[PDB]
Amino acid sequence: SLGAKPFGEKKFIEIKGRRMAYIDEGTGDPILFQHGNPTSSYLWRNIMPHCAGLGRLIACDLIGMGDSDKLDPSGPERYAYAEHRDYLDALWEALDLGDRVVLVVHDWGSALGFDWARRHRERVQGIAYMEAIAMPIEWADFPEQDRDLFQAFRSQAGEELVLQDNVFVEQVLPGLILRPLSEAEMAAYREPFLAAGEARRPTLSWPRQIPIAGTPADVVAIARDYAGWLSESPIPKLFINAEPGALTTGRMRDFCRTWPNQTEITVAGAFFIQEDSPDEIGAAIAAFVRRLRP
Ligand SMILES: [K+]
Repeated sequence: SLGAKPFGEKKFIEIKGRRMAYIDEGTGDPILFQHGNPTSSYLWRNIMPHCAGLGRLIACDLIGMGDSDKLDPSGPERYAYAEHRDYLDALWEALDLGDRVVLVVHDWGSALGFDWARRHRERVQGIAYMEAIAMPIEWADFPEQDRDLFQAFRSQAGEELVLQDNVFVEQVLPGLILRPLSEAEMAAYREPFLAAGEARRPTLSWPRQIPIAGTPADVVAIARDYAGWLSESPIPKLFINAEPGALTTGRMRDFCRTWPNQTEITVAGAFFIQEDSPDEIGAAIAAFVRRLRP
């Protein structure tokens, strides 16, 4: 069902000197749900109940996001992919996940999770993904009506748009969900970013990390490495496809459709599809996990 209540209360672990927040419920092998930009563990609140009793249900808040600590001092060089990965790799190590891990990933959670899966492939039981950053892309892969905004985030204008106007929380997120979010849901998504200034830097650094036309070179190389690995890996995969979808003209989807040992389902939504079809997504993930854990 829908609803504004979080799935569980947050726990905290200290990572490299900062507190990271996460949800961890139940017993068994883990099902790891990883949000992206500009969301948090809250994104999964109506999906995780569908997996009750299938294992340990975990949803981490990326550093600087959700209820996780900010990285102070912050500025133009803070919250790159590589820094997020350092914090997330250490958090997932500290959670004692075992070697039968199911990943459920979305948006930048998929770039972090795909890379983690490549480096820890001997421990990964299955991968469910949606709105994946599956490979390096080009500006032509964005619908024409979206290009100006993402070019602006990656220009000097992005600082005013995000640090001052908070447009990723206030405009992009609700604009890429067909259902209008409630005031309570918007308050949950706004909370980590209430303060003008560097509190909002994670939501600007993320669009400045999308691997587009070869830039940034380090994320492009990371995505090339996990794209090649995923295209030949025998790990079970669940590709959740959205209709009508958003922010893509289809080339990445056609690449994902070449990946091995994969089941594809289609659900209704634009980009943050968890807010339009949580029951469809949750039921699909639960069926996938039940097949992996008979
Ligand atoms: K619910």
